[PDB]
Amino acid sequence: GAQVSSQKVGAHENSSTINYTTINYYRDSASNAASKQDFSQDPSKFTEPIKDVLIKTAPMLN
Amino acid sequence: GAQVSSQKVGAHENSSTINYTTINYYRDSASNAASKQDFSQDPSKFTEPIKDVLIKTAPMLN
Amino acid sequence: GAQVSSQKVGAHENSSTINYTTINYYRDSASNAASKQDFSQDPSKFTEPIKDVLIKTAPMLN
Amino acid sequence: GLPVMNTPGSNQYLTADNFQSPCALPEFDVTPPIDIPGEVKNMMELAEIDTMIPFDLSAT
Amino acid sequence: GLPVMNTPGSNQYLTADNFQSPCALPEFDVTPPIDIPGEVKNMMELAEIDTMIPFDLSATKKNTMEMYRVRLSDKPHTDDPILCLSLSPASDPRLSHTMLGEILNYYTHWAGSLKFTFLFCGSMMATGKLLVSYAPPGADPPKKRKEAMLGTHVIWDIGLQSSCTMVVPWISNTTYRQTIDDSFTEGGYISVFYQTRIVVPLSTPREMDILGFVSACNDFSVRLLRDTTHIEQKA
Amino acid sequence: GLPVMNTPGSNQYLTADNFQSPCALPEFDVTPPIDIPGEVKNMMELAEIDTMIPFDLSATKKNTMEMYRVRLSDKPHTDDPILCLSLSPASDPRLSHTMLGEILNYYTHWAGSLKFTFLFCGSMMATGKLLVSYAPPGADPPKKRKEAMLGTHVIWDIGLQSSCTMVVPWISNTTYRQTIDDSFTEGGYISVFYQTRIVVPLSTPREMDILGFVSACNDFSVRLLRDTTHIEQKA
Amino acid sequence: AATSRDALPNTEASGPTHSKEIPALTAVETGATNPLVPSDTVQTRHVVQHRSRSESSIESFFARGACVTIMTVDNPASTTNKDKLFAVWKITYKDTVQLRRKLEFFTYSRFDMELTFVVTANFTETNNGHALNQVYQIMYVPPGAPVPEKWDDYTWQTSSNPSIFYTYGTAPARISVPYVGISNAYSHFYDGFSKVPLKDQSAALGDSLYGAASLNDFGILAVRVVNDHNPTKVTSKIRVYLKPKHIRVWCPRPPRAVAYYGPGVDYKDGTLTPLSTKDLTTY
Amino acid sequence: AATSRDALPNTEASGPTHSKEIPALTAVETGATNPLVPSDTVQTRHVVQHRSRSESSIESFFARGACVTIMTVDNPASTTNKDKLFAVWKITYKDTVQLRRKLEFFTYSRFDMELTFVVTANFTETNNGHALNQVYQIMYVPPGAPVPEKWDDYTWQTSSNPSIFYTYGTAPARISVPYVGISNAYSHFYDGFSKVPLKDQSAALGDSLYGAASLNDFGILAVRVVNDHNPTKVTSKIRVYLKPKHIRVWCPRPPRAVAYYGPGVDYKDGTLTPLSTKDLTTY
Amino acid sequence: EACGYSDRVLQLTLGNSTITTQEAANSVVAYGRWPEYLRDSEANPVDQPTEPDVAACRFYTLDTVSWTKESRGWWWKLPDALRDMGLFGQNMYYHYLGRSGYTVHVQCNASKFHQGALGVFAVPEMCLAGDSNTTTMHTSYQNANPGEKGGTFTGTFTPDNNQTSPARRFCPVDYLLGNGTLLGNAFVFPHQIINLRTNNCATLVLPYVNSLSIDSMVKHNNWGIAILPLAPLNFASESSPEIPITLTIAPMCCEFNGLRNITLPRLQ
Amino acid sequence: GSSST
Amino acid sequence: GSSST
Amino acid sequence: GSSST
Ligand SMILES: CCOC(=O)c1ccc(OCCCCC2CCN(c3ccc(C)nn3)CC2)cc1
Ligand SMILES: CCOC(=O)c1ccc(OCCCCC2CCN(c3ccc(C)nn3)CC2)cc1
Ligand SMILES: *C(=O)CCCCCCCCCCCCC
Ligand SMILES: *C(=O)CCCCCCCCCCCCC
Ligand SMILES: *C(=O)CCCCCCCCCCCCC
Repeated sequence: GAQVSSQKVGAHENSSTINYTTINYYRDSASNAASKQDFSQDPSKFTEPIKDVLIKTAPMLN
Repeated sequence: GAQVSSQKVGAHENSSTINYTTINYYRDSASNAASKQDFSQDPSKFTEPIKDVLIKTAPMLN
Repeated sequence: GAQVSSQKVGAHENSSTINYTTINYYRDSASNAASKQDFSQDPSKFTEPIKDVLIKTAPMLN
Repeated sequence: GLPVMNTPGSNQYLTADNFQSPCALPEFDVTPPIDIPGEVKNMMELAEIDTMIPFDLSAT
Repeated sequence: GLPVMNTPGSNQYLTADNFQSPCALPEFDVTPPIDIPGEVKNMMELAEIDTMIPFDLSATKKNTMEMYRVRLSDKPHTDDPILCLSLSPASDPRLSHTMLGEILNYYTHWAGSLKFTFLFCGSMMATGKLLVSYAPPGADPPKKRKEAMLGTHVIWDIGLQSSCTMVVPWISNTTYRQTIDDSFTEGGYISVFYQTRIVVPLSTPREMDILGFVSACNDFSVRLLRDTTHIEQKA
Repeated sequence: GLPVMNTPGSNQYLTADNFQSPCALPEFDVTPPIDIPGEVKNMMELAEIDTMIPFDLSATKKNTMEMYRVRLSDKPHTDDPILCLSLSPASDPRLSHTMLGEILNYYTHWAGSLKFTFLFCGSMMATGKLLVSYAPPGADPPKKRKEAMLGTHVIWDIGLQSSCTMVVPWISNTTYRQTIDDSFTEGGYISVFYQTRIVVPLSTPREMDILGFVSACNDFSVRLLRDTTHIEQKA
Repeated sequence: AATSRDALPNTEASGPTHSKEIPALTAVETGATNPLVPSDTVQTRHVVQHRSRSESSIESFFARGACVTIMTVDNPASTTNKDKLFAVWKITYKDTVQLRRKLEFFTYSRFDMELTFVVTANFTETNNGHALNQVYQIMYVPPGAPVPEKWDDYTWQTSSNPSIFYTYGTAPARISVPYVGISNAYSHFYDGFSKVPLKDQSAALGDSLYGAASLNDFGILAVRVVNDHNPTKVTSKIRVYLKPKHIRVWCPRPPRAVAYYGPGVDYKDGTLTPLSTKDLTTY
Repeated sequence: AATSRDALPNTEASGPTHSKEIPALTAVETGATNPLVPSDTVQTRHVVQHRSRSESSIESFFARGACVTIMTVDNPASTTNKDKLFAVWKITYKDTVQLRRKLEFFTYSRFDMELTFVVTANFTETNNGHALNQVYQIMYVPPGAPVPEKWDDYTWQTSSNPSIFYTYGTAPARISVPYVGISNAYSHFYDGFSKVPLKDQSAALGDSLYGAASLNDFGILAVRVVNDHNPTKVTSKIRVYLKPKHIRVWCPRPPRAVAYYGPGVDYKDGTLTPLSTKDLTTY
Repeated sequence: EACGYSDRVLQLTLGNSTITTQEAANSVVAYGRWPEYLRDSEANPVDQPTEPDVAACRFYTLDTVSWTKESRGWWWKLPDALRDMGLFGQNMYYHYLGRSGYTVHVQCNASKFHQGALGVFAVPEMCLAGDSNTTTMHTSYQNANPGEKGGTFTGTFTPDNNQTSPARRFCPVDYLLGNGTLLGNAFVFPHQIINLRTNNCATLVLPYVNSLSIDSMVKHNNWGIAILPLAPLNFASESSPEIPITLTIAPMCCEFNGLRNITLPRLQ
Repeated sequence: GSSST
Repeated sequence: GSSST
Repeated sequence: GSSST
């Protein structure tokens, strides 16, 4: 049941992907650590909530 | 996700490559130990920084 | 990278080879435990260092 | 049991650590999520929204 | 992290333990071995080498070169012993300090066969027959050739082959004997006798020495490592 | 949980250890490297660079620009030394502060071949032949050209190639020498002599300087990292 | 492909020479070091080399935890007129000399950082009272964040700052830090200023320290004893050990030859004569 | 292919003999030991041997941690007129007799070294004060490095020297060391000098100790209590245990028969009579 | 070459300028890296750079100095030495950011009867020591930046005792390379030696070196040129000889970011 | 066994 | 699983 | 993986 994932390697030694291993010891998900394998979304629902889609090169009002 | 590498064996017992095992427990590379699997380079950029490549048997000046 | 070897089993339970497992955690051989898987040699270099090989049934001097 | 050896860092509490820990309420029936409008995934999403500048911070 | 549970033995220091530990000098460039002559792999190799016995530990000969010399002479035949020795390789004073005896004093138990070799250091003109005996334990220790004759023995005839070897065969009740004087694990008696007598011509020395050596046979082993009483440090 | 048992070494802090530890700044966006010129991978790269020797540490020249200049002159031939130097790269005062000497003072053991290069800084009109010597240890240190002649040496003729290199070959009994003055691991003697003499014409300076440099050959290595005596902090 | 722990080159056997090839002669004016080996100037035998440069690799040279500072904190009686001492340390490798000198063999460096904390305590007064086991809070305060003014003020809540809670008597605390620089490498030397003095502007306004870049580079460590005042006063010290791991270095420099005098390259009168007397013709 | 734990040879059954073969007769003058087994001189039965030489293998003989030294350190009141005692020990197996004697069965040896540190402390005065838990620093100072002069001077920074920080009350400290010799094997005996007395040179100048090679072979261990002075004085001892692991040995020697007198083979008058009185014809 | 070519004879051409030499001792490329423009993968300011090319990447000759038996040494900082040099200087002061490499050509001829050897060193980040034993890191920007004129080394550290009106300048002691390290080791820096019996010149090609891809040229100097007499000047028998040292430097592959109004520094 | 990622 | 080296 | 013996 081991989970193996990639580390995003910052400062490299003078020493190819580096991995780390994770095993969950408990039945309840709440006991689990934070994965940090998170997603990003587009800001549109906040930055552009207008009914008619905007084209930046075009006049906002027309 | 286990990493297995060779030990350079110095003093041998009266007892074939010997190995050691490494597993990374953390997501951040900074948490990792030092591999010590390092490379060597040629000293030329310091010892011979001259534009025209030198031949040691030849006259340095000509 | 696990090493698996036989135990020479002395006193047996009322209970086939029994094994034990070894993993090296460190890069330096000096950190390693003692294998105890050692060899034996013939005492000749000390007990019989004579240039002409001896036959025990024959006269040592002739 | 298994021969172990304690390293530095043992028993410390780093507030930025990321470890598993025992659950105090086992088998709890969790309420499922519903699709609430306005979910945010990254603080920078908020920094991309135009906000008004207090330009004139004069004494009055 | 991983749920663990400490067992007894935790944090103790057993001096006979065998564990890995961190290296204080990482990446140190070790000097390679060279092929030195005389490598030893097992202490028993040394016990198989013949070493000379201090037979005569008499008050004036002990701790001198003389303790190694057993004096013989051209005297008339007697059935009395030249020498008498208890088979206690680690504890008898005459055997305990030989290379065999010394290795045996680092261990609690010994087992196997031993061999005693005698060297006649008299003139070439001297002749003689001797009886070398081994009596397993349990009866009266032999004080006369007639009783020694009845046990394990070699009749040695002196001649060009200068030396003679008597093997003391492993004859024990227990699988291993102890390295101390103990009646339960007693090994028996070694004794040497004149079979005929030493005969010299005229103009020849009527007295001579024999030297004795002991070593272990290939079936010999020792066990349970212990500290020796043969070295110490007051203060 | 899993039955475990603590071994010796538990909870200690070895400053030379190599273990993983929790990161205090998780998910930190690290700045990437750029290709900076001059990267070094091993301290021995620096020991292979020629550095100038403070040969003249005389009471009035030491700790001044003058300590680097070995004065020569057009005087008649003598068999006496221009300079004398002990091959103790980490401890001799003239070598110990050179880049080589400085790296050597961070280590306990050194091994390998060294090379000494001399630069003639006199006028073009000046000519001369010099003898640069290396005597392995064990005899009287050379005080006259006649003894220096008998060891490893180069006869340098001054001309358009301004500089000359003498290689001091690794000749040692031990596999590694120590970075301190110690007779057991002594390295020998470097000495420079006039083979003929420096000859100038008229209207030319009769006195000139030579400069000397030391660096390590590619077979050179150091081991057992240690703290240097060349820096300190009282209070 | 050359590993640090690979053996160095073998010595090849070399015979007599009567040639127009001149390895021994050269010209250092060029800027180059003559790449000679013994066989170029002497007759050599064949040696199979086994030595290695493994321990002089940049990792290996720095792979050791060095003391960079000693912090003092205490926990006094409630009744004393002096405040409970919490410690503040501005993070640097320059308060001690040993690691500083090793890093200064190079102009620039990149590394991940391992910090290990050794904590010791003792009784101060010839008293006979006692204290229960102390817990210490080591809080990292990055440049910008509220610095603590009191051992017990709101800043110690650490909602966003990293903190270690250390229990006295346990194994020394340890954490790792990534390469956190706002540059592509840490500058061990900065030949410049953080401000341009402008003609039009006041002399006092354009002034800044030579060699100093950000007035606060990395922030501070703030340390305190979390335990409330005991009747018996206890004083504690926190020794900080720094090890550079996963390190890279650029542009080599000569080592510091005279005593350090402050954060910069400055030297003090009276410390400038490192070398001993030795005569030119004396072995 | 003969393993240490393999069984020894079986005894073969042997019958009567009337032969020209003479195993019992020999000549030790040759330098050889007669390779006889019981069946050569007596009638034997067949025995299937099960015994082994496993515990007398060179590893097994030495596979035990021996005490090589006891170091004393202390932590006094601030007010005392005597300095705080830190300990310095020159590393060797020769300060105690037991392991020394076992190693001296052989002329030369190679091994990796395991060092285990047992630390104990106690109160010195019939006082009633107390001390908080002590942390100890064990610093290895290799030949060349600055030896500490004061319990708290700059050398204890250890930027390059290996140090162990030991917390009192925890499991005993332990480290491993490689084969660190500058020779291909450790010499237990050196029949020579480190200097040649030269005719031309002063008698005083060419003089050195018999049997001594490097005046400082392996450096020293320096130990201190990191905790600041407590009002109550505590004294502590550090016992060092050495175990040779991964060991090889060459050229066997007779064991030491008389008491050791110093680092060399010298013996003292009055200790030279090891053997007891026993008569030639007495069992 | 059998058809005449030699390591001693060189021709360098940059922009509308050409240097010839008949007595060179080859030339050095610092750290083996030739100057290059900033790559997109290492780029950081997003605006279109200004690259002056031939208008700035050409040979500028700074004021000639004089070598005598009293001379302890000379130093210059880059880009500072070139701050008033034609269109390079103008581009430097109109932009917040700039990077540049350099060809440094040191000129010193004499005669077959003269002696002396100049060590010419190119030091990355040449931080020099100040004149004060009471305060540290306190050398004023004006004093730290001499422009074309450069500065000199001293054989003696002599501390500024005027605590009320501090001189606030460097006090660079020659055998300590003006920074607390020993001069004999300065050879680990990119260098050449002008030994008068061998060569009239030194030529060093310097890459842009920094811990950043581009920086403030006005706040920060990247390279220091240090010239010191390793062997003192000498001639025939004259008690007071003199020979000139001329320094000519060319910016190479220079680019500038962050255009705005011109920086007018307080240089006095 | 090993779920890789 | 096991990345060997 | 498992080096057996
Ligand atoms: C001014 C001269 O010195 C330097 O240039 C220089 C360069 C790099 C050095 O590294 C310092 C980087 C500091 C980063 C800090 C970030 C996180 N830190 C933490 C984190 C959590 C805890 C509890 N304690 N400390 C402590 C270190 C130190 C000094
Ligand atoms: C003079 C007679 O004795 C010897 O010949 C002899 C030979 C070998 C022996 O081994 C000593 C080798 C010493 C090497 C040292 C290197 C590292 N050591 C360390 C390292 C780290 C720490 C914290 N403490 N000790 C301690 C041991 C000891 C003695
Ligand atoms: C998937 O996990 C299969 C492989 C398991 C490898 C060993 C796991 C280490 C011990 C975990 C014990 C269970 C935790 C309660
Ligand atoms: C790759 O790693 C697959 C095999 C995993 C073997 C068991 C690992 C031991 C337990 C590690 C737990 C994870 C650390 C957070
Ligand atoms: C070979 O070893 C592959 C299988 C590894 C099995 C799990 C090992 C247990 C954890 C060891 C961690 C590494 C020690 C630093």
